[PDB]
Amino acid sequence: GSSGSSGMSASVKESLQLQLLEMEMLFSMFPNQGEVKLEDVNALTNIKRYLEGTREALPPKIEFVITLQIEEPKVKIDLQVTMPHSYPYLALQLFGRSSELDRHQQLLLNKGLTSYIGTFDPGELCVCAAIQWLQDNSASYFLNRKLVSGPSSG
Repeated sequence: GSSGSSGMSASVKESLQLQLLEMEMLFSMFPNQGEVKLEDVNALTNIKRYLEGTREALPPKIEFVITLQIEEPKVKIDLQVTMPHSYPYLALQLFGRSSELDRHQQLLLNKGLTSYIGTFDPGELCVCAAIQWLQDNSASYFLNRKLVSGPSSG
C-alpha cells in the first residue's frame, strides 16, 4: 500500500536482499570450502521466503565466520561477521581475533576496523571491504619489537 506522508526508512525486504546477494560474491572470493562457515545452509532460504510475504515470522539473520588467509605473515585470523536485518544500513558487528594476536593488539586491530566499516554509506556492502582491509592492514599490527629469535641446543 501507500501512505500520505513518510520520513526516512527502508523495508527489511531490501536489506535481506542485499544480504543474500553478497553471499554469492563472498563464496567467489573464497574458493576453499573451509573458509565461510554458515551456522546453517538453510539460513539463506528461510529469508527468501520472507521476501514473498508467506512467512510473517522474521527469518534468522545471516551470521557466519570468515577465515582471513593472511599471505604474510602466514597466519590465520578468525573473523566473526554478523549481518542483522538492518545492515548494511546499520553498522554490522565484526570480531577479529587470532591465537597469535594478543589482548592489546586485538583492540588496536578491531578498533581500526570498526571505524573503517563505520565510514560506509547505508546501502552498499561493507563486509566485502573488511576482508581486504584487514589483509592489507594485518601485518602492520603484528609487527612488534620482541626478542624471540635465538639459537638451539641438541
